[PDB]
Amino acid sequence: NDETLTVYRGATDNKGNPNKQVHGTVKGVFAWGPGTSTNKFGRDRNFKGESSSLTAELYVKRGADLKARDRIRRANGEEYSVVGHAAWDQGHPFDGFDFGYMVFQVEAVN
Amino acid sequence: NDETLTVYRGATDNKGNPNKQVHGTVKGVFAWGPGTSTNKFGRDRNFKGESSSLTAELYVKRGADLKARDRIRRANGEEYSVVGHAAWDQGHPFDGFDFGYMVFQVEAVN
Amino acid sequence: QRNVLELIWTQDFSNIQPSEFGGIVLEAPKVPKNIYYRAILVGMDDRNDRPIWLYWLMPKVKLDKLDNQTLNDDNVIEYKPTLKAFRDDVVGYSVAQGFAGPGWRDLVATAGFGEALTALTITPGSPTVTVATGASHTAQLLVEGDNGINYTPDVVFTSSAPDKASVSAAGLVTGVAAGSATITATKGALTATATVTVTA
Amino acid sequence: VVLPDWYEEAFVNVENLFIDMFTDLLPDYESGCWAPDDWLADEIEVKPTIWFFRLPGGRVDWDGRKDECQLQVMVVTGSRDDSWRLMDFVRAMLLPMQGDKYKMADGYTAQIRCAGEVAGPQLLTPGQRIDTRVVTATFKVSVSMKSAKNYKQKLYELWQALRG
Amino acid sequence: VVLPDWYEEAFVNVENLFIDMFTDLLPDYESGCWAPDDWLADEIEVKPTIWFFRLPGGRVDWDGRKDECQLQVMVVTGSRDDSWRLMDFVRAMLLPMQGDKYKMADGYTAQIRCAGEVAGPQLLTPGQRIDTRVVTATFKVSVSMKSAKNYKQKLYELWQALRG
Amino acid sequence: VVLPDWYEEAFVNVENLFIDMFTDLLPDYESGCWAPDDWLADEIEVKPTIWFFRLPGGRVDWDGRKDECQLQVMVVTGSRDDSWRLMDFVRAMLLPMQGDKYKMADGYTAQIRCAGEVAGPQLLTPGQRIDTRVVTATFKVSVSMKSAKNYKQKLYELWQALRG
Amino acid sequence: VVLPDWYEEAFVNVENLFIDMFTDLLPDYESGCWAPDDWLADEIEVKPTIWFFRLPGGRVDWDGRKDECQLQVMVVTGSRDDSWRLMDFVRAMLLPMQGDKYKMADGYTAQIRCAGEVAGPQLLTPGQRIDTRVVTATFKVSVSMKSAKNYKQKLYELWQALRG
Repeated sequence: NDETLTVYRGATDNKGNPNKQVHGTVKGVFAWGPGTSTNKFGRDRNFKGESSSLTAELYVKRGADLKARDRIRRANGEEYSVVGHAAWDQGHPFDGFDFGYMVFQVEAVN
Repeated sequence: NDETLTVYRGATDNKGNPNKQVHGTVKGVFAWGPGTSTNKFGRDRNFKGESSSLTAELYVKRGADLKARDRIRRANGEEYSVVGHAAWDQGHPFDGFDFGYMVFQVEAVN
Repeated sequence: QRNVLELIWTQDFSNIQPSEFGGIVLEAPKVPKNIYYRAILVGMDDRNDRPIWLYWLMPKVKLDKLDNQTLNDDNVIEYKPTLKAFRDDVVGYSVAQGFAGPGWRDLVATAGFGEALTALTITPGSPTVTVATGASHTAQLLVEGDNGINYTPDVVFTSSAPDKASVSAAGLVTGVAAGSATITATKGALTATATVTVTA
Repeated sequence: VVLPDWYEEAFVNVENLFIDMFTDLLPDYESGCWAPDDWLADEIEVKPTIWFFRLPGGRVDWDGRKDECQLQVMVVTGSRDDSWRLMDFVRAMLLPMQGDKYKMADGYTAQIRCAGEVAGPQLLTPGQRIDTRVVTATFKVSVSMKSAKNYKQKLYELWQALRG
Repeated sequence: VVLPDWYEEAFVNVENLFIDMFTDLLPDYESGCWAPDDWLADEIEVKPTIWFFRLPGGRVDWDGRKDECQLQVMVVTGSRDDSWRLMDFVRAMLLPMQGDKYKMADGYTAQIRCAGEVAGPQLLTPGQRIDTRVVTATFKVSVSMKSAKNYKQKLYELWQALRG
Repeated sequence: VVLPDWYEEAFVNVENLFIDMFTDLLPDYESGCWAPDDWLADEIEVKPTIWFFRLPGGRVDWDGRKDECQLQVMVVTGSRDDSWRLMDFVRAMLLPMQGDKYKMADGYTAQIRCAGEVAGPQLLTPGQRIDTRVVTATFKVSVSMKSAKNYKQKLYELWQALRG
Repeated sequence: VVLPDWYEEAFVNVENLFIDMFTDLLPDYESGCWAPDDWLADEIEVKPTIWFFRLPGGRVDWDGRKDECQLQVMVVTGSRDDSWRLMDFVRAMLLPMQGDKYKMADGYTAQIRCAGEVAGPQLLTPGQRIDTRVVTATFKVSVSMKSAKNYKQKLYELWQALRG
């Protein structure tokens, strides 16, 4: 089924010092690809060394504690960052049915 | 069926000197294309000489010794490098069925 | 500071005393005294643990001209007065160049001064050290080369018989057990052999 | 390691000097010239690291036994204030350097002549790394040479043996 | 915070000086050196903010106890006239600064020597942000140093203790 | 508008001076420093507009009561000949300006010292706008200051009241 | 090879000189001015290679019998320390070069006048090649000419025979 995710919440002030603390646990699943393929891994190139860039999609239950501009850690050790408001967060325009699912474009850096 | 792959594992320290040694043999297959086509070969252009760049997908059994930031050598002599964590490494969100397969975006340089 | 102001104003600010609130005045002399100073101009150069010391020895110097100083808001006040070296009478020299430091000993032969280092011998031939803590319990070695310069701090000594007597880099000879021992001294090319006798 | 025995070394590798001296000064905070995978594993909380990367600029003279390079200082950590104070400490330990000695594990002790300054602090915008705060500065560091003896002789006899 | 006790600080962090003095001058309008999420929440109506980002340019001498940097001034608000008048106020509060003191919450009072001008105001075209009006200018600000004493001693004894 | 009362203004906003004087000279043809939606509504036939955008270049001295900026002149219209003649008129009205006064609706009358020339007219290729003809040139305009009195006093007493 | 017989050669091809002398010095480690396919076959373990590529910079005078070029030195290997020590060895063999002779397999022996230095070491980031460590440096190498006699005569008689 689903796997628990550690969420870190923090707002940067004018001093530019982030203060991220534990906001709880959120249940969600990851999707490394929009369709039948997978997203390519970015290359830092300019950065001195070696790294990778990834943009995945996160599926979470409606009305979850997760919010944009937060940090997400998986059960293996990798830490991801989610940015941007959730998409498809509305009901059916014709009738009003609620799917209860939203997509988060989380950026995978580790 | 499958063909054995030589895996090289090593972590670069602050000195910047890689130390890659043999970590064993892993069974996997290669896929030079996401769909019915094949990935184009990159051109170095700026590099003095001639070379090529390739980004393929590697299919390996679940729970294999292979891990990101490693080197892969095929049976013919070419050596590839794999970067980024494995994708689609989760069960079924609805039921929980496990396919047992993961995709590795391995970069082919030789 | 004190010396800089004394040199730049040609006075002796010894009778002056700071006020109760720190107020001080630097007074220019009514008649400009030609006070002479002792100047030492020493440089530094380092080669491993043995550096090179060079200095411009001069026993008489005085002010010659003070350049215009700029105290605007782009740099600190600059005091750059030129001094003309004079000739002293009680010592007979005016300007002297001197080289010192342990490192200079390595290249003194290469510089052509004196003679090249081709021979070496430990001055104590057969030193005797008492096993007990007596007057002659400890002895100091001193190897002398053909150039008449000591080579103790740089040349290391190895004791072929540590049971009888052990010699460290400092050249100490204390002796562990009574007997005869052989000490070899090398720096990078020259080997010297010495015999040390230990008895109670 | 199959270099000829008659040649031992030419330069000092001043960045190795700097990374070793910073690691020795504060062993709790690691410093180096690369990006270890262990450090990249965690990004929300990062151990402060000092990075030295060589940049072009500055001539060199073998006769004068003087070498210089525009080595830059890059610090990365999880807070802007921590990065700023680390950069201030680095500048306090680098700018007032006039004829200072420090010994390496190889055996020789290097001699730092003067560490200048070219560009001020650079608070780079968070790109690939968002939480981490990075500040970049460039230093004009001049260092002395270990051995300046010429190797004309051995090359000449090797040429004579090979052809003549 | 595990920095050695014998070292307290090297520089002044003049941008912290400026942001603190501007916040104290007019507490109603916030000013800083970052982009808070609360400010980014609303864009049609924005609280006027003054941003100071460090840019390269200017040498430094430890002997003369003088430091300088090309700190830039960037003002963002919802009206062009408001941005222009805020920039005029900032320029009136910065250009005629010749030997002026101001105290920080840390405890020390900084000394601003001279704040120059390199580039004039820049009415940047609205890109990612459309409604907000942004004006950018660069100032050549020179500030004094807090403590200029050298730390050769402690480094030397640490080296002697570690190796000898 | 919550700026402190003891501060009134610092500079003249010379581009406002220029746009106002051009609008007053020929009210039939509108001029400004932005792109109104009404003008962008029609493009085949466009009302000739004069645009002034501030560009970097030129120092400033508070002591000498002198200010300068590389304000550029950009004219857009539906004909190349019309654009050229408008640019010629603007150049005739700007280059021979040596100590000239003009009053704003605010109340103060500005003093233009000298309007130089840096780059000639630029017949930019039609990109996003095809029918309209645009000519760009840069002027080195120097203007005097309204009030050059220093505000050290009020800042000092505010600092003393806040901390002491 | 159908070049006229009366012309033999003009210059020395100093990069050929350098690659040949480096290959002769240490035959175990290959060096050249290209990228052989055999070397590109294996990348995790690479034989250290020295590459010389000609770069612009430096005038030339036929009358003075002097030539110069900004030939760069690029070393690639599997370890950063190995690349650094190889670069140090190259600089030891190149910087102290003042009037040095070396003979080619063609028959003539070249004369290296002076090998200067322009840019310091460049630890390029791993791009297409990740495991290999590459360091780039530029040298101002001046070399003498083999034969400086002028070929006005033969061109003149060829012109006279063709037209007259």
